[PDB]
Amino acid sequence: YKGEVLGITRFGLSKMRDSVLQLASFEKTTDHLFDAAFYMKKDAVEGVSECIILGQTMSIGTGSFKVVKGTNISEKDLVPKRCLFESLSNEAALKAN
Amino acid sequence: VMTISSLEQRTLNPDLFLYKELVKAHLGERAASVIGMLVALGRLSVRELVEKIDGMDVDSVKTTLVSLTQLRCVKYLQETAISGKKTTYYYYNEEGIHILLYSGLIIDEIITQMRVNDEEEHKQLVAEIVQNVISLGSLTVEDYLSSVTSDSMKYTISSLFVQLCEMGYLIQISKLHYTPIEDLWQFLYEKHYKNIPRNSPLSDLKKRSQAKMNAKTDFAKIINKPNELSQILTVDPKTSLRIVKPTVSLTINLDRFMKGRRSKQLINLAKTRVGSVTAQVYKIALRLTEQKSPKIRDPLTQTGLLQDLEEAKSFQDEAELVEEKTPGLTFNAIDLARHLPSASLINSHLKILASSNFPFLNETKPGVYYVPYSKLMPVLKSSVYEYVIASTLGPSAMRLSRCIRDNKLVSEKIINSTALMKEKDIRSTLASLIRYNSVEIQEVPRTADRSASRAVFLFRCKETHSYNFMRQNLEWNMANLLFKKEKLKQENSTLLKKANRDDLLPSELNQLKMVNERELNVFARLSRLLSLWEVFQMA
Amino acid sequence: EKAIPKDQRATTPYMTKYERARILGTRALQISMNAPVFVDLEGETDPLRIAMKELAEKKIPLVIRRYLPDGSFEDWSVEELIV
Amino acid sequence: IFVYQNNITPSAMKLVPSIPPATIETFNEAALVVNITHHELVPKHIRLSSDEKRELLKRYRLKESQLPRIQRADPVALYLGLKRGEVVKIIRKSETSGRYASYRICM
Amino acid sequence: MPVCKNCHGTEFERDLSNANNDLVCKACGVVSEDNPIVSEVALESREATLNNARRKLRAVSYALHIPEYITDAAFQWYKLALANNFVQGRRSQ
Amino acid sequence: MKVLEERNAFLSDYEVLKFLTDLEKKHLWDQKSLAPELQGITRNVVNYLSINKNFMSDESFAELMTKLNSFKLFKAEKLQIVNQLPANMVHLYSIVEECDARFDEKTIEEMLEIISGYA
Amino acid sequence: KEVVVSETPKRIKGLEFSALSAADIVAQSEVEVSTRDLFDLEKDRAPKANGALDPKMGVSSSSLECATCHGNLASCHGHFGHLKLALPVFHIGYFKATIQILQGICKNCSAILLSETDKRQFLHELRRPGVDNLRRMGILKKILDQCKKQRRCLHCGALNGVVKKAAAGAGSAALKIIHDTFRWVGKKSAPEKDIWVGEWKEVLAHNPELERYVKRCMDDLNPLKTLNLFKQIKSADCELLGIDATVPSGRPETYIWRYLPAPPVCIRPSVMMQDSPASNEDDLTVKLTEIVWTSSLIKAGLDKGISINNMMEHWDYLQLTVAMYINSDSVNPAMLPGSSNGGGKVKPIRGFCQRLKGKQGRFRGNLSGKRVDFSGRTVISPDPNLSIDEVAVPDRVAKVLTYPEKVTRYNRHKLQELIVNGPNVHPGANYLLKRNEDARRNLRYGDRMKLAKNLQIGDVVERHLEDGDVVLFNRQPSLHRLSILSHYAKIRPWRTFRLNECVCTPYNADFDGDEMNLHVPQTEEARAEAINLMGVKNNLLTPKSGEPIIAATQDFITGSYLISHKDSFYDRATLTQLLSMMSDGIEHFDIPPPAIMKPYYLWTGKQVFSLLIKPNHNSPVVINLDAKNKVFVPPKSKSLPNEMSQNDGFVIIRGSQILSGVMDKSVLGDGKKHSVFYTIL
Amino acid sequence: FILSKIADLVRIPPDQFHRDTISAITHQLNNKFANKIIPNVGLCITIYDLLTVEEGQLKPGDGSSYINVTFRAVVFKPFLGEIVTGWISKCTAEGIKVSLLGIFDDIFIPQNMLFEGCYYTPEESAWIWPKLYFDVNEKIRFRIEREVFVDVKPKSPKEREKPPAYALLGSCQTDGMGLVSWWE
Amino acid sequence: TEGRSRDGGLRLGEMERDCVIAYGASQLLLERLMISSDAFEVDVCDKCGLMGYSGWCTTCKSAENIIKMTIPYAAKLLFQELLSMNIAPRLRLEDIFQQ
Ligand SMILES: [Zn+2]
Ligand SMILES: [Zn+2]
Ligand SMILES: [Zn+2]
Ligand SMILES: [Zn+2]
Repeated sequence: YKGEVLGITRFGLSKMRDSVLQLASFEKTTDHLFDAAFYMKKDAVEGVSECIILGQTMSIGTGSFKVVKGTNISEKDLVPKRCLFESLSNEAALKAN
Repeated sequence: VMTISSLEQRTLNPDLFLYKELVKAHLGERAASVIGMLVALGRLSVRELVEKIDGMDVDSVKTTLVSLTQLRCVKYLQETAISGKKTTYYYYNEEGIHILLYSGLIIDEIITQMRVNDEEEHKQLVAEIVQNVISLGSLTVEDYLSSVTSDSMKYTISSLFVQLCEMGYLIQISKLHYTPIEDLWQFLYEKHYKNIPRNSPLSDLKKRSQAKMNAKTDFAKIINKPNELSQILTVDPKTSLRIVKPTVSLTINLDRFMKGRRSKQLINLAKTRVGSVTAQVYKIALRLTEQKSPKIRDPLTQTGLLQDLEEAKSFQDEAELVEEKTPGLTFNAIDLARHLPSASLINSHLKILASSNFPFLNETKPGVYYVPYSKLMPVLKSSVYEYVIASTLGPSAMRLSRCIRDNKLVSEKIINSTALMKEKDIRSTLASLIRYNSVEIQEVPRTADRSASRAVFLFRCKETHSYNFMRQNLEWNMANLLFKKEKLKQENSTLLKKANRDDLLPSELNQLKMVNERELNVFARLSRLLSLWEVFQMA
Repeated sequence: EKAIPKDQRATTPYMTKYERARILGTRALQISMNAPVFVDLEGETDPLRIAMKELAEKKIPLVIRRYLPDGSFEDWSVEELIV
Repeated sequence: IFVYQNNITPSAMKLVPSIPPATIETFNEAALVVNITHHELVPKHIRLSSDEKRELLKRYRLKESQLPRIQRADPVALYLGLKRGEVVKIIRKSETSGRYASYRICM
Repeated sequence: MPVCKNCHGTEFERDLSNANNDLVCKACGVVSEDNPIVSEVALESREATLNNARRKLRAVSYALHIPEYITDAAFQWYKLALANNFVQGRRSQ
Repeated sequence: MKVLEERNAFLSDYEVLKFLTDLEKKHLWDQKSLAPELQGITRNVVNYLSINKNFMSDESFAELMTKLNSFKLFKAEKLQIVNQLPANMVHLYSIVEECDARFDEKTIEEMLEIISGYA
Repeated sequence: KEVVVSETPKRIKGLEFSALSAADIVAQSEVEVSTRDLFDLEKDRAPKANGALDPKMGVSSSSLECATCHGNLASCHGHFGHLKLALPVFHIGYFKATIQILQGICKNCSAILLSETDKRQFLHELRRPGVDNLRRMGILKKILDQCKKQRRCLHCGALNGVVKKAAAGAGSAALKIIHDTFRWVGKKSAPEKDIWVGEWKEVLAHNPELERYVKRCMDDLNPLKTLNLFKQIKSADCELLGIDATVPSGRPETYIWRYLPAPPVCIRPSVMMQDSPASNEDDLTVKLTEIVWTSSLIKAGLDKGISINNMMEHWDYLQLTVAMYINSDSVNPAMLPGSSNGGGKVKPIRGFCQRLKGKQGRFRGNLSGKRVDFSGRTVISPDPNLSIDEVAVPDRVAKVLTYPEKVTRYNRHKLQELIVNGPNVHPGANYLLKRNEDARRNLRYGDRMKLAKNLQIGDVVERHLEDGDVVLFNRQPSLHRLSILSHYAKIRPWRTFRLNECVCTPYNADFDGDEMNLHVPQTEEARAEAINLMGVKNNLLTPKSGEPIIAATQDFITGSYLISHKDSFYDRATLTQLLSMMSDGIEHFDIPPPAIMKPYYLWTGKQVFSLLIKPNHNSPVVINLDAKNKVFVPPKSKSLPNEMSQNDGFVIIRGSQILSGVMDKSVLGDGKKHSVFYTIL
Repeated sequence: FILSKIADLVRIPPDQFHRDTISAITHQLNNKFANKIIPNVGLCITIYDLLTVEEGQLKPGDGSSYINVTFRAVVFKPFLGEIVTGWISKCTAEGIKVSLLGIFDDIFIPQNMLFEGCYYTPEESAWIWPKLYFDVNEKIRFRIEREVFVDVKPKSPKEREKPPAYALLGSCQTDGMGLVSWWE
Repeated sequence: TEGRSRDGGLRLGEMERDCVIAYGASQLLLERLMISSDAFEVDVCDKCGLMGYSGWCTTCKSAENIIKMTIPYAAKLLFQELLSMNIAPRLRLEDIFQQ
């Protein structure tokens, strides 16, 4: 996936995969935690192993798409309304300026 | 807890902590971050700014930047990109607001030329001259005098006229002037490697040193270019006397300010070791030589390139004879009637030179009266520390550290042998001294690999660390004091708005002297601390 | 990063099978919160089994939003989509 | 472009790539014997034009990076002698589905 | 000590029956808590002579084969005896 | 939550009160229906907005702009005249710039007769 | 009044991992820990005023409140403290990092010792957008190592050398670090070494028992020395050293301890006092509560008395104690423990980096591996007349196995009743939760009845386990993609879990001791999820082979092989009762013409099995099929169709009527693609 | 009084799906706003209009829909210097707390521009002038100048009033001020 | 709690868990590993994301910028466990809605 045969075993698993949570979820937890925090990795919240820790809704799978309902209403009634409070009193200051 | 000291506002911010408040204490506003972020991360690009600061893009970016330019608060570099066009990356001027950070002390630099008119409107004149200068920083007698009334004798309204030159005062900013030094050396490192007429491809030394020679001697006339330029100094129009060149704007001359205050120190330290007669003699003698001595300026080249453990001395040697001989022509041989308050026979009275002995001066042309110079200022610098810790912390720390000077990496028995009092105190003073820098530590493995209590504990000077910690001092009030100045603004900020435009209430009357003489305490308290800081920041 | 015109649809018009998943489950929890059902409901109950009965009739008034990896969005209504 | 014979001194590598506008290509003589491209295993790689690349990104609406890569100085890549950010369309012919292709970039 | 938010019954009954192991009062039917959260699995002249004092104490104690528990009585007494300075003036035995 | 525009359209009450008599007429229409908590504002809405007009009209709003565009009232008193200070005497000049001095007599007087058209 | 209050539902974007500043630590903490250990024993058992355990820092058992946030074990999440620590003490978690952060900086003026263009070169390499993680690290190495070859710093003018991580890894005193002047190149003129021999010259002279006898020590950097040395790192490089700076955390200073934050009390749970007066302690609090000890030692020591020599071992011993505090690493190299020692070498002094590390260590098995409520466990037993896509869940667990329900509309006329039974009998519920969300209502008190007469629409009742509900089901050692399979749950008597044997092969359950893991979900969308996705019928094929894992085994195979067998026959009766017993009732049927005629009448197995596929007219299962089963004897090569063979032959079927051959695994036995069921599905 | 363009999201529970969309929208809008006071603008009167209804995006955890629109609603911030009806209310002497019935009590006009000739007498009179006192509940023309918005919600665990969120101030700068029959 | 006897709870191991991912069930994880597992709401602060309690962000003391959200209590546990040790996995947040 990146440049070469690598990965699997922890030592190659630092390749692209950027999520410090799961990199600790496998092997060499500690030095990934610290050594991470030192280098101040900006990280991201993405993978399964990621998103179950923080416990929010999974990215892929069932959650691979948002669900939406339509309001099903016409913009005809979205038109504004007034008696034009502004417009009638406009022309007072329009003189001598 | 409970914020009363507020270590936040303090403890965790080295160095730039001063700067970002200074500019803040100056501007803040839009202008705050750009210097802060700059000195923080270093080299920075216009486009590169707003991807960090969120600083009102390409306006306050441009605005604050040209602001600093006008006031020369930045170091400024542009070059073509490697593909083409042109790119501009930016640094921060010297210590920048360092200029502002003296100000009133730079106002004191006038007190040298306070002479020739004492306590005159001329004083107030040159005053508004200088601060108007320093607010903008680059002006012309064409621009200034232009703004000034044209109905007050030209050679007087602006009375400082020929006196514009002197030693300090102003020099036109040109090119390199606020251009970053460290690189512009490398810019000169071109044209020598870059101009090699395909001579021989061997021993880059012949390529280097020669280029270095060029790089050296070319750089000389480079920095000697601002040192003096006649077209300013020389101009004498018709029916007139010699004037500056009114045309180009000139800018505050920081060198003779350095040499001046450093002088003032020497007045104090020498004044400590000698008598006010011999002292004031030394004082008035230095008034001439402080003209010629770089004294902080020599680094320059040292800054910006790796030394070489030999070639480092190949720089040092240049500092050995430099002022001593050729500027020695400008230096003390026979000087005549400096001031006098003494009277009657002035000659052997002037032989009071020889009263100079230790630990400085007292080297002359074996039968003319002369003080060593370019050798003087350097080994002078090494001595300057001395007193710096006594009521700083404790009397006893002196003698031990002083002893720690002469001996080196000994130990406590040989201390307590040499030293006195009691281990009860000896540890305290030492331990309370080790709590920061000074002694450092030395230890060696004793009948083990390395173990906790077996080995021996030794002590060392390392003024490298010492002379380089007194910045922690900078981090104290020069850090803080500026805040409680600023923090006290928002106290009266409402009144500050009103009270400033008034010329009312009893507490107002009270808090006038409170906040104001309070400002005396802070500002004066600062300059107090500054006179101490005048050293370890530079030499 | 906005709505794609209905005229152009790059997608498979069939179900996702996680379509069936979230469409059903969502519609169910809606039923559990007492929302009006769109179908004749036989003598039985519970949200899930009657929701199944709804998608049999394809009466769900919902649209699966779909994220292309570039953030180019997407829209499919149930009634648009085919089993 | 020139090849070594049997020794590749690191002094030659200290500055290998002098001239920026041109470039260099290095190999060992013994190293190059039968062309890797024509061997068997390496299927055919196709260098693709800049406009072709940007067009490919128009297709999949992909920003840069985020692609299978090729480590610079890959011998096969060296056989084609790529440069930075250059993309190859590699045609794998394997009997599973059949002949088809994918892409890689030179990192 | 705790009282219901509604019925305000002063007595709570714990239900271990179904292995919810909850707590609710016969006055309401509104539980007190969910899943009671449970657990599982220096040098001073006085203190040192308390070390030695336990050493002597226990040793010579069950030299008689006296019950271990009873020894801790005297251990307090001995400690109590330390308070009034009755201990120092004479032999330890 | 988020505000696109705070100072947007300066709006006094003309039929706005009657508009709340509309949505009110739409929802539950007060206690006059005898012949959601929302009524809390409704009483407060109709509270003052009703009395000073007595101690109303529609087309008067159109009659509002007719001679009133002629003055320097800006929008401030120009809108304020609709309700407060029944355009009389010192009331009307107590606010806006130069309703006296520069332009005074006919300008302050027409306010008295024009307000008699509505209030 | 009534200030407008808004909320937004949120979610995480990434995590920034930095270190706290000095101040930010205490900026969090409520109290100084300080004091001493003792748990201030008077008036009480560890009333623990101030000290390590503090009631305002947190709570331990359920008695008292947290002061800071009262509401005790229920509502208080704990709070952090702040340990003032005499002298700067080093830090092990950054140790191997700290050797690097110091590695590229001189000991003299302490400036980043690579410089000029090349500095900017690396810089401009990094900030390019396309630069990434592996590039972050690898590059930071390519810049890091580039420092070592520099012998001399720049505007300091002084040289330096490499630091080796002194001694080995025994960790005892090993955390001390050493570099030195190096590369004498024979004898050279080095003002460092020049002075150096001009230095020892006097102390050599004074104590000549020692110097050359123990020599070649180089020199260290003390954690006190190095805190200084860090502070004059000037802004700038930062990310060059690998640390991103923009006035938040605090440049490379923090990474050595100054104020150790007290771990919040809940994460320092005081173990049950477990009767008597002596409460079972908790470890880390013992550790730091000694760290206070040695702390105030070196704070009152070094303040007036003691000595430089009696000093350090307390202090180095301290950094061994905090390093020991956050990790195991160096364990007890005959170093012995402190106050409350023992010294028969109690093994597991370790409390911490462990508790986060392996196996039962949280961050795998106690967090990603959470042991989850609402479940059940039992042994198994076969139930063939139970349909596939169920599990028989015994009533006795259904009584305690509950499901959350939000009553609505259609629900009442069931749910209003389902209460009247109560928790005792099965078709009932126990817990009730009203629309007013007070706490919850457990069937204990009494009532119901007039209670159920209330029942707001928005209410909540927790049902028991009713007929044909949603369930998901497991076996202990997760093999592959069939680990969990939902079921419509049907309740039956006795006590055990009972599934349909044909689904054993995914679980490879031998019955016997096998103990399954029974789950019920709670939230709705998860139900329709599991059943209508993860469910049996949908997963009826196992993915890897693209094959129908679930099918008949053993009996059902061999049983088929008997009814399928050619030598069999059946009459009007026998076939009738069979076709009955095949689907217990419930179905109309049709009888194909009898396999034979005027010599009576009969039907063969091939037919009666044919109806098993297509029992009726209205049966939408028109099938053709053919294949080899196993135990196939090829005919004479003359006969071209292998359909006619010595033993049976190709199973072959057309229009869902068996033509020839016994079935026997093969077609119905998984194990292949060509299949009865796989063709069907 | 006036109008403002503001945006927000509303959670629509499933129930109201039977009811009109936009109407139930408005319903929950006033349920959220109505009388409620909105900081650094001035109090919301009620919804005026509504616009940009968009297809609602729900969350997985719930299933009850969410719709973020914007709209222009009626707020109350007339202008600084002004004269308006109201009356003294709970008060002592210096300054008076003027109010209109049912709206809010926060209007308090201190006394600076209020006529220097005055006298207070702890009994029905705030200040009497050379022209006299004034009455509670009375229609009273008074001037306002400033309103200052405050959060004042530093909820502390140790803490367990001062709600001057939208509060108006002024004085009596001319005649007819504080009592309407002085003018008129 | 642990196993049989004392009282119940059953073991979703990692190797056991991930079997659900092959079916890719979003919510089944949540209800299973979250809503029925450790039901908790952390309160945090957008500015300098950190985990307060009730209405405070503590170290930055505001009692305003807090957002309430639900998280596995094992998560916050792991945090404080970290932030006990010097480290900062500051949680920055953002809306679910408006894209
Ligand atoms: Zn109760
Ligand atoms: Zn608390
Ligand atoms: Zn250096
Ligand atoms: Zn915060």
